[PDB]
Amino acid sequence: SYELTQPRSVSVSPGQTARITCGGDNIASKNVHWYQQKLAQAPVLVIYYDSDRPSGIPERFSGSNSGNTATLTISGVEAGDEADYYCQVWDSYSGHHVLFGGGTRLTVLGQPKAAPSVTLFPPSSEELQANKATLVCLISDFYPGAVEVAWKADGSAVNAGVETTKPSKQSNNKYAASSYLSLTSDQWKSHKSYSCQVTHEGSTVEKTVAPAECS
Amino acid sequence: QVQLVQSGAEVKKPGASVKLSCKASGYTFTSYSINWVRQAPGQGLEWMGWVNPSNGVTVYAQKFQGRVTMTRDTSTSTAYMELSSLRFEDTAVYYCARERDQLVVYFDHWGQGALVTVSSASTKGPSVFPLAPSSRSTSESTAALGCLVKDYFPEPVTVSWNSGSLTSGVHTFPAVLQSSGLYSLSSVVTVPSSSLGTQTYVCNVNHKPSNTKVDKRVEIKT
Amino acid sequence: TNLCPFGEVFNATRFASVYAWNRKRISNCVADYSVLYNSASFSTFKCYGVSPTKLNDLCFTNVYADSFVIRGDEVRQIAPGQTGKIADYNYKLPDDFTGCVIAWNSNNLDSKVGGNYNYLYRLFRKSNLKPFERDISTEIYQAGSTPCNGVEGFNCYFPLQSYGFQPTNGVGYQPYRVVVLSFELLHAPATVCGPGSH
Ligand SMILES: *[C@@H]1O[C@H](CO)[C@@H](O)[C@H](O)[C@H]1NC(C)=O
Repeated sequence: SYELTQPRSVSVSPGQTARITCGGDNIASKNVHWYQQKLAQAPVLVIYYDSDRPSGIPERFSGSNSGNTATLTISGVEAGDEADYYCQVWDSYSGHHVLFGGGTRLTVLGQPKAAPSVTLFPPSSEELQANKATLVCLISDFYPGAVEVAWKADGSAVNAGVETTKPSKQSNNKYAASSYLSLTSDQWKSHKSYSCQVTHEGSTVEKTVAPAECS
Repeated sequence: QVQLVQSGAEVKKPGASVKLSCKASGYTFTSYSINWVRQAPGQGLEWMGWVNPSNGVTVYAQKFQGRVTMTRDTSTSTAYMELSSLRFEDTAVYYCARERDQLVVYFDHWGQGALVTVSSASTKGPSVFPLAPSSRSTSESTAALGCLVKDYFPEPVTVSWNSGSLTSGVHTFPAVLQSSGLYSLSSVVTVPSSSLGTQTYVCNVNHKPSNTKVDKRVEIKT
Repeated sequence: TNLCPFGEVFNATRFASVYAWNRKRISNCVADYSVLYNSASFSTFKCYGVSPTKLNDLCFTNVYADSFVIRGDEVRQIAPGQTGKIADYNYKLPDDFTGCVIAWNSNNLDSKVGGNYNYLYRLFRKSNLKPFERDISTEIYQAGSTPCNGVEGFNCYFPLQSYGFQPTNGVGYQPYRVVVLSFELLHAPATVCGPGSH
């Protein structure tokens, strides 16, 4: 069937003007509409009847449609607007179809370079009674991704039972991630002290915990 | 104005049937058709069909027809959509949306979407463990504590503190897929150390696909 | 500053079945209506309430373009107060239609050898269509008193029909592309204006 053509992703510096296109054979014949799906949430309508904004949508959103392309223009884009954008039309021509686009991953190369906030948590007593021991290393509010994380038992690099999530944005429009170290209840107490060491943009900070606390 | 409240993110085995609800608030229920759109993970949007609350007319897409059944209930102002003969590629987020215009199809409001995952069964509730504030958290003006959910089936899980009351200074992290194939995540909160003893902090965790609510009180281990 | 996109509505390569006619809302531009009737190629160009040549001196809050395809004999059903299969069950015009109806033969395009059965039209309905109403449902009609517990069967019929568009067809059954332009003035500032409104 007939289908809409959207770019993979468009990236702009903050305050620039982002433009997301939507391609279709004489796509001007039908009315297009644009929806913003923010990161990992319900989508919301930003543009309808190719130009109009719902009451509440900022005026920096503006649409157009002609020829074989409909264009969404976001002037003065900020990090908040960073989301996915989908253009949708009605095509009864192709057997009663509500056609969507492939989406586009708008990305802002944010100027802020945020140093991370890291908290380390030793395994709880209740978990120890469950014959488990997991150390939790929480990192948040860092703008560049923090590719370098590591665990050290007694100052020795250890990779036995290390899990780490892909960095992901938060409501701050900064990045957050977490790392879990798995251990048996024995090795947690046996080793002198464990430490979560995190580097980011060539800057290193580490947090150390020991089992002797309140034991 | 208008809200579309969906049902819980049910999770079932291949070949089964899953029925989702969507109730509308504020507006005259029968005035606007209700459409259903699903989203495969990390992929685009697929239109599934719509049903008219006024008369019960059901229109479906070519792909899903023969499996999908959309129904209406005006006495409750609620629509529902039923999908049978599930396969693995049906693992998706299903939203309900309001058809503002019948001649030019476009959607005003959206449901938050319910996550239906079709895998080889084995749904499990989470393991919940508390994280007491450290002695370097009690020395700080602001201490840090939180809850930890561990080894539940790949699912959606919700963590709210004091049943959605304490929100300032709370971060709920992305769920991580262990090599075991189970999800796990942590929910942390920074609270002033002056209120560690006076105020009691209890985190509520809810896992709909396994249908498990946990209320865990976070203490300070003496 | 950008003129209304009429060229991409007629010169569009794809048209919809009549029961599934497409409507586009035209707003916020200057429409040069002359280029329509300057293209003296249309088999049907009939205007109601408004003079075609003076349209270029007119302003509207909104314009609406409805595009579909029918067989040429059915073209005359595209008119106010008309009665027939298309008028009752596919696309109904009000008795006060202020706008133009344009149609032109597209046998060379929408008649594919061996048939182009993609273009459809509705055959029954429980009630005749209200003005500017579209129906694309596929519920199995119940002409029989007995309830239609059957998708197909005696007194339960599939309510859609296919136009057998073939290049050797009769002209009365040759495919024709149809555009209906309606002019709506609303209690809000006008958005589509003619070039001569100066
Ligand atoms: C498109 O419409 C007609 C018919 O397709 C064509 O002759 C003309 O060049 C284009 N411009 C107009 C009149 O909209």
